[PDB]
Amino acid sequence: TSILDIRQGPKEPFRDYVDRFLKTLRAEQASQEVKNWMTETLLVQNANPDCKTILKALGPGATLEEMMTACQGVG
Amino acid sequence: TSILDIRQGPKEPFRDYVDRFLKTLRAEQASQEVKNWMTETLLVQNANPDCKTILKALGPGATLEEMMTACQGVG
Repeated sequence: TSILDIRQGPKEPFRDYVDRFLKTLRAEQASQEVKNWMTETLLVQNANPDCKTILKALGPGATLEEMMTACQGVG
Repeated sequence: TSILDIRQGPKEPFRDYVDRFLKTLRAEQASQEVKNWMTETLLVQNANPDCKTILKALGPGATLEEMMTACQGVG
């Protein structure tokens, strides 16, 4: 019930993690601008090590769709 | 009025930035566990370039007091 608790499994597809992250985010008490910032930063911090390293290599400013494209088939 | 808007000035002492960050955080609508996570991650992201680089070199898990010690006299 906290967005801080949604972490990607070591063999979970990135998009099934994003599904659980966005459903939990909808329930989180925070401003819409803080939710949009979590979607960029917390989604990367809570990714599994293989996706995390790919996402750090895109850097900030990657959109959510760009992040998902970069992680297809990883794990 | 958003915590995302509190950024360190290029010549502002780190502790005067932390003062403005903690006063704004008190007013932010979010859970206490999300406030404690902002104090570790968002405080580093919104630091000025010279403090930011010192704080990244401490890594995660540095406490707020450790972060402040590492930034004394910078700028």
